[PDB]
Amino acid sequence: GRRIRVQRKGAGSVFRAHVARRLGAAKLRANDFAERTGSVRGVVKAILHDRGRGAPLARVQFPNMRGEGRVNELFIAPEGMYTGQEVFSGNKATLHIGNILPVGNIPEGTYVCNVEEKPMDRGCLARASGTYCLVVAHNMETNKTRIRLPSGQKKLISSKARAMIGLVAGGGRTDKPLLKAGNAYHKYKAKRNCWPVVRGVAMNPVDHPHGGGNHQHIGVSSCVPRNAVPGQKVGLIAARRTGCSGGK
Amino acid sequence: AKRTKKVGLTGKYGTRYGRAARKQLLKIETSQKAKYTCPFCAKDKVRRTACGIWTCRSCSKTMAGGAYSLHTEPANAARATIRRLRLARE
Amino acid sequence: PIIKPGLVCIVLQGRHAGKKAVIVEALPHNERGSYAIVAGIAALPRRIRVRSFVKCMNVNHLMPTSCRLENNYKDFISTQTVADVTKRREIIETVNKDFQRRILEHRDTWFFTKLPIDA
Amino acid sequence: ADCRVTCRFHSTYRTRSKIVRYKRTPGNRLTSLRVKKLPNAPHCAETGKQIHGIPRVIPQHLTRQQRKVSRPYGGKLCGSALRAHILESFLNEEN
Amino acid sequence: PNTITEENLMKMIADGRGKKLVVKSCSKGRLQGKVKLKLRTAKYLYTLTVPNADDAKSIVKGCKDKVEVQYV
RNA sequence: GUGAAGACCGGGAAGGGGCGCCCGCCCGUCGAACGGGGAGCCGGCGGAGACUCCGGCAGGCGCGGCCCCCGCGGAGACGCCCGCCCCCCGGCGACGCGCACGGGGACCGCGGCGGGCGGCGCCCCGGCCCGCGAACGCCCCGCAGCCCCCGGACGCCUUGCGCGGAGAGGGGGGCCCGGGGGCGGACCGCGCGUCCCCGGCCGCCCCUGAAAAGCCGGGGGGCGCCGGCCGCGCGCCGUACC
RNA sequence: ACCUCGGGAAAAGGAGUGGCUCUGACGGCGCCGGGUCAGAACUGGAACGGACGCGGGGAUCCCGACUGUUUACUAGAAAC
Repeated sequence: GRRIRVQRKGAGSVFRAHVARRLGAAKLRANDFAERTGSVRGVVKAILHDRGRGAPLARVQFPNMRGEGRVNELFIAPEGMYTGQEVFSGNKATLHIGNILPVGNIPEGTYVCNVEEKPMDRGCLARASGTYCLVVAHNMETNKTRIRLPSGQKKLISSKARAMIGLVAGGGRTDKPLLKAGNAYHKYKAKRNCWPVVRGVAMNPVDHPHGGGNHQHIGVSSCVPRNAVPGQKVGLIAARRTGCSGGK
Repeated sequence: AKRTKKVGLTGKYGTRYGRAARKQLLKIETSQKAKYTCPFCAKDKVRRTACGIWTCRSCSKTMAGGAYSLHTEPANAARATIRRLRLARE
Repeated sequence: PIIKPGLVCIVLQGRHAGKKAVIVEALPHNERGSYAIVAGIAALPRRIRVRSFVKCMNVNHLMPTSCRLENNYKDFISTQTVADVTKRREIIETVNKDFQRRILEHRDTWFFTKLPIDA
Repeated sequence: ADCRVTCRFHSTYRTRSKIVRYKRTPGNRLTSLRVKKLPNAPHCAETGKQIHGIPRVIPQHLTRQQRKVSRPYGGKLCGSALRAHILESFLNEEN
Repeated sequence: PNTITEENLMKMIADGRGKKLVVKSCSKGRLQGKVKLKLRTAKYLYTLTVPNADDAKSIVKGCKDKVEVQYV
């Protein structure tokens, strides 16, 4: 049997990210002494379009704290960031959209983005268009803050972990139907070679486990175990339940 | 002078793409091409450069916004929360 | 009535922008607009000579401030002077010497401190 | 009768640099003259607007008076951007 | 090539600045009845179009005899 | 770092710089005879070649000799008569697609006029052939666009638009405009298209349309020039022909 | 007819068309450009998009919505 498409995709080669002409990695300002004891001030130079990301990315210039120059930082843009906005990063930063403060300071019910999963991680949580985390509770005794992740899961993070106030912009991007195969082609060019997708029932028995008989059928339960080997895991992985049913 | 009775800017897609998709797009694409009032220069010149990026033609101010509307409904609710919560602290 | 003799302003538009000036004379408003004969610091005392600009500038190009710098100045500075070639050059020397004296004694520090403009 | 100029450049591929305009030589033949891509004149750091005074020539062949503007921040800032900076610097000091 | 700014520039260059030859072309084709004095300095060829032939003669005398003068 | 090796994999490592000092985390003299780039045009010549030869005429980039000396003007936009280094903040290189519209250049066509032909049984001022002007140097203009100054409005305008108390109109100016004219190099008009470039717009995207040498401004600091004229130099390889 | 109101649709079908001799419109006037769009006579073996270039059409049923893509060198499909 041939190495299946998922097996081939992990070997890099043609399935790598189309990262050419991309602005950079969107991350929060590095935790520093003036962000630990005080607030640094930065002006939003430009709101720009990253190639593979629907959400807009904002270039905010901060003073160099270890030199005489200026430091340019690319961040995910929270909705409402304007050219010339004075954002503040630090422990004493005020509660305004676009300011980055530790989430223990941030009151509960606030909508935040680019939250740090762990202290000084530069931001790893709500970064996609229109997404947001919600400050749910503060546990003062453990110095831990519960947040509701975009999937509705709730996680306990450090109170020290920093977050940028505001929904990330580009919201409602998924509502418009792509309409044409064309629009999907354009969007996927910007991201990676993952389109078009051929069903494995359409393929030969050598190419895919679902393979091919005379009647184009899976022929065995699509549900596959969690301990399936790399070629075998092609169906519904460790499905706790299947089918379209109301509830939850 | 009313060139088409029901389909609006969706007349571009002819008879293809179905009725449901063309109805959703009518609303989505009316918002995308709409001129919105500048939050700064109070002039209806804001237009969408890119998804999530809106620039005032007269104000010259570029603002982060919803993909097809300058302001998303979630975002307006978030702004009201932050303003109230900030005021509660002070 | 802010515009007055002995008023310090900052030139906003011109080759001498960012540099503080003093309103020696305020011309009566005419068809040209409202104009003021201003004498200002073209150059700081030194990197670690003081130079003076003596021209008439539209009061739209001047940002009024609170400091005054009270000087005799108008005795040698008039609409007839600053206008002709020469004489203005002579008054530039008299003003530049006066500025040197007001720096040597360390007087009017705000006037003689450069405006910190960035970007 | 047959104004087929042929190709002045090393290769026939017509990129932005390889563009030719035709004139008549004193010997009565059509000629190909390379059209050089005009360099953009400098732009404001704030506003991004073509600064006035400096012509659209490589600044290597311009001369200092023609590649400079007689004002503080003459090339970097425009006279409106500079006026705005002058005002803010003074006003922020007052408060 | 350039046009010399009158005889004052032409003779100032011909008296002291670099000069090799002053060539006097005469009324070619009768488009003009004027005479053209052309000086080759190191940098350029400078031409003075003189309306009157007599006017050119006085200008030629002004050019030093060290400058070669040719007539065509 | 690893693998029996062959070899594969790779920042976390006392990894430089004119220069005592001082400054400094850390690759490329790899990769494109289509991308970027400092600067070339005309005329002529040979049996075979030319953006290369030769003649004319420029431009770029150095180097030397010599002289020289570090601002000024305007109300302002800016103008004009050119400093350098570091450290910073920029700019240029540097950028998508399309419909239409406008402006140039070439091409074309039609007249006139000057020169030369051909045919002619009949006509024929009806046919044809030719009438040339490069790079570059100055000077003067150049729509639209942007900006200044007076001043204080439903007006100004496009093919489509757009624009205006965050400053219109009107009046007078500045700037950019791969362009034109004059002069230097050195036949006269007129029109419709074509083709190429360019301009201001407008439309489009869950698509937003490379980078880097190189060059150039500005701020601060330190220091001390710049310029002109006159000489001189520019190596290495490719270059026939299909 | 039908329709997802966009289409169907060049639906289906008809009629005219050449050359001459004129007459209107339309800008920039004294002038001076335009080359399109109409209209009329008169003619011609009852001829004219006179070569050339250049949809035959209508009613159904099955299948796949569609534009796309594919077994280079026997399957362009209803397959992908």
